[PDB]
Amino acid sequence: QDKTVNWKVSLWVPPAHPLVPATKAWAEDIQKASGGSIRMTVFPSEQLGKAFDHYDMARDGIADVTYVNPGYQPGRFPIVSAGQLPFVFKDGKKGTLALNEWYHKYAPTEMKDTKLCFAFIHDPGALHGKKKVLLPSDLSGLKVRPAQSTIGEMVKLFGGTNVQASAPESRDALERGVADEITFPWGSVFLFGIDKVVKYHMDVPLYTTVFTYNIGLKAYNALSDAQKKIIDDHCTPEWASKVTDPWTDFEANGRVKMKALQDHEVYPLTDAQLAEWKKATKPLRDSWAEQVKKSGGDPAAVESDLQNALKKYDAGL
Ligand SMILES: O=C(O)Cc1ccc(O)cc1
Repeated sequence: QDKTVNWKVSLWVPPAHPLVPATKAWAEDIQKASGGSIRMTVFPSEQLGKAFDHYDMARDGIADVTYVNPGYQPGRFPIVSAGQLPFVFKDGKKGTLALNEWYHKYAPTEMKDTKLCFAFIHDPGALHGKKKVLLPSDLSGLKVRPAQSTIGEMVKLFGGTNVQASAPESRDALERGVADEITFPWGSVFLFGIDKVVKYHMDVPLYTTVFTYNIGLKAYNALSDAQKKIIDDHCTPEWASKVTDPWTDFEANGRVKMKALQDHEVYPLTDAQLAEWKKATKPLRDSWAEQVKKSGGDPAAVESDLQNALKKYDAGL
């Protein structure tokens, strides 16, 4: 038998979040593959550290595996931020596979101080809140809790202000009144109790959040070659889908559930209103491209690679 391995996996979502049982099942299959030599415990609810610090927790050995939202740290990961632009993805499952295939090309530039396991997205989210927002300018003067740095840029472009908060901190920000509006996926509105705090919901696949699962290099490099192979075999597109597809399904189910509640107003946009949003969100691409160039990348090449992946997987809106 190999030297026994005991890993800690850190998440910043609660136990009822679909990623938690799915990640336990991933760990269980690794234990089965390794004949017991690799064991893990999954720590939800920020027990091991705050949401925003999860990349550094993997980098620095606080946890062996972490769930990361790169977009909680503005400017840190300019390439992966291409997936954060409004109106990119139509579907969580195919979008996860497209993002993962594309980003594995660039993760060695941008995430070289961890091992990237896989990248993924959520089912496209929506704008939820206390006001019936139809056009970009309706965010002017509103306080918005953005999902990631690109949505934060969008809020400022439209004359709102941001409320920086992680998913588990968002209900409290809305309840205290410091946020009027939130970009969130639909099932998570229920999971975090936000359905009791906001009643308006714009029925548009506005954006998604990009995520990574990151493994510490010291943790990985302490494995035997047989153990490394088992981890690598659990970091493939197959496993990106197995871990994240239940989350996609949960979030899409949330939208259908919300649309049946008589105390909520889930409203469509007109073609004219949606075009103002598509047209109005376009400047975010130049901001993205400038950040990539400043960090030493070629945004035209990075963007064409992502567009090719979207087309391959039929993942693009
Ligand atoms: O909007 C975010 O903060 C990202 C996110 C939202 C809901 C969720 O369940 C997980 C992450």
